Amino acid sequence: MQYNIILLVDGSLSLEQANQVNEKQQQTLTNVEGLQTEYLGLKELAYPIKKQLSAHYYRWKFSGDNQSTKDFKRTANINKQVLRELIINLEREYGYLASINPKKQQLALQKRAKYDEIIARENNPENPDVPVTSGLASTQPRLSRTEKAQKPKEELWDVVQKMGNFD
Amino acid sequence: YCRFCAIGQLRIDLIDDLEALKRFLSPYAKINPRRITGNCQMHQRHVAKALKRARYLALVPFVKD
Amino acid sequence: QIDKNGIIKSAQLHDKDVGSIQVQVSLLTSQIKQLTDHLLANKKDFISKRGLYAKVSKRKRLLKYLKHNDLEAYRNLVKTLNL
Amino acid sequence: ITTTKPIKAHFDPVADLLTKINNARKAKLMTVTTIASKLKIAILEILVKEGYLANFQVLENKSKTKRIVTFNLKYTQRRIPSINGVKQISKPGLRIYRPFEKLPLVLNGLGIAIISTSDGVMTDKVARLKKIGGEILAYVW
RNA sequence: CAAGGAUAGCACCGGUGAUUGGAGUUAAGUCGUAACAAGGUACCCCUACGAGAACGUGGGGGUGGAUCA
RNA sequence: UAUUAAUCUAGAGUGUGGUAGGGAGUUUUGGAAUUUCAUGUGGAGCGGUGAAAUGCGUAGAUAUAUGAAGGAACACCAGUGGCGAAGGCGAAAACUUAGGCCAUUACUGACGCUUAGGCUUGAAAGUGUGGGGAGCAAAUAGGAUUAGAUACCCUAGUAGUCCACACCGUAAACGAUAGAUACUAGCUGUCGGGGCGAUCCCCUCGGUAGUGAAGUUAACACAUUAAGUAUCUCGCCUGG
Repeated sequence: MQYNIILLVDGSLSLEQANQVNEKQQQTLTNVEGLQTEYLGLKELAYPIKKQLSAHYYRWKFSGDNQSTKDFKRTANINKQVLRELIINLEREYGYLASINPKKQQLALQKRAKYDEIIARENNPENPDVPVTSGLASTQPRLSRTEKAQKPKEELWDVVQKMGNFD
Repeated sequence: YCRFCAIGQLRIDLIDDLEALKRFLSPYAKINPRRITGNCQMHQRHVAKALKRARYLALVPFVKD
Repeated sequence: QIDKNGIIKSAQLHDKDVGSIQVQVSLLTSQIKQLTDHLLANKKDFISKRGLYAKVSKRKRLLKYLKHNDLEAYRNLVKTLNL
Repeated sequence: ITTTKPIKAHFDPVADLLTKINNARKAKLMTVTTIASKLKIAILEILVKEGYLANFQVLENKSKTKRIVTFNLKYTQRRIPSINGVKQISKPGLRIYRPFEKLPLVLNGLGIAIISTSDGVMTDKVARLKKIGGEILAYVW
């Protein structure tokens, strides 16, 4: 199925040769292909592994047989041209949706209001707004109604009343 | 706290969101609990798994520098 | 999710069914075969074992009730295929 | 007029009705609903005619084939329930059968007993007049 | 065909013994008080190893525990 | 009450959409640790409890740095948190699988409860096998208080341990509480979704700690997160 792969190439090396060897490593996927030729540019490893003070970052997004990415996890991680093969799919805690996209107006609103950049408004980033209307769209309702009204007798004033005039 | 809970996506993944990671991660390369990060509970596990991957990914060190 | 839309829509016991006895037991047995293959491939999976026992016994009591409940609405899947 | 969370099929209507009545007596509830049951309709009607029960109404949803029945457990306007306690003689696992010769009074004769004898439900006292026995379902007062 | 009956491997029930372990039973014998104190070791259960023993002890499980918000 | 033909769908799930989670069988790497070995240094100590000693070191020990490596498991991630048949679940990743949760105006027509019998797993300790043993480690050897220190203190130290096959079957496996059905005030909040709605506040349903009235009770105290009320079955206890 859908597969995004974050690549960790070995040590410090040229960008293009690493791109080519990462393509060769993606070839280890039997049919998980349709890659878009792109990369994340240069990003160094924040800590030396034992002599690797830096590396290069590449992203490969494509789709294919889900069973046939385990062999990639073997080959990329074993062969000394990829160190980490990070895979994205549903087994990792998922939340994606192809129809929840119409919520990026909230994205613009939060980018505006993650920190209030105007002197007039300096509200905390964790304070309410309250245009509230309380939409539900999920109730599990049943429309029970009365059709036969027998024995007219109801209980509405069920609060006690006692102890009349006392001397 | 995370922008993801403020937009609506119900999941995150390591798309090099390191900036917000630095808000959740102390300069000591250790993951602060849910209190500091500010996620509710779901984006909390999302950023937890992302930080653990970054540890594996060498995006963030375990402790070694 | 092995099968969710295959057998309950391609097979109609009555005029129309979205969930019934025999469509459920057919899907249940399809998942039974899938899970038996899975546990033969990986022998240390016991949650599947308990789920399979629950599924097959629920199917058996489904058929038992449907014996008297309807004249004949169960003679399509009362058997097992694992030999 | 359902309370909330419409009642599903219990093991037996009388047990669910008993739970509803005890909860109404305990947690200050007045009107309670139960699953559709002809015997429930009959017992509610006879309790109304007995004077210990308030309004009872059958209820239907968007459709008419399914049904339920609600009723106000008779409360006076000073927070007192007309029904103070119930007991079941016949049980789903043991339907005790008591012929006409086996119809005594209710703990002094003050209470009311109910039997499912031949058709509908009859009070044990009036069942003794028609020399009718049967399986006694409940004692109430 | 009968009551009754033997030669050789088994089979069923009852009883019993050299000696021996545990249970109950001696104001008061005798190793330390392990444990009850957080019995100074918070405790206990399973399980494993030994000291004459309480018991410890290796791992896991539990609150039937202490200052304490 | 078992029920017939049809049944009614309000359940069992199930058509479908959204759907969160440390759920799990399976398979991968990465971090480094650890101690060593090639490498050199260097001068004088290490071990430790209440105090020391047992026990190590110039023939170079402490410590040292990279190279290389064995078994071994992954600081934090860890919550009015969730997923959990129990036992539990967190360096990650994914195959697969399971359980869901919310909603479906829906279907077989209630098609399900417990469990004789049968099936399954089962924390952990440990066992034969083959291999490995990095590390600690009982039993303890030695040593410290000691009237005894056998328990508690320190070092040397193997069974053990560890990987898989086969055997493990118990735990204070608990919720000191086997379940399933149906019902029952609330609240601070919060979690998953349906969500209008920067996030929100705010809710709908299930969940997550407490709460206190009915109710419950020998009292502890529980209370809609009952030790509350009724229906059905398996397990148990009749004083020690």
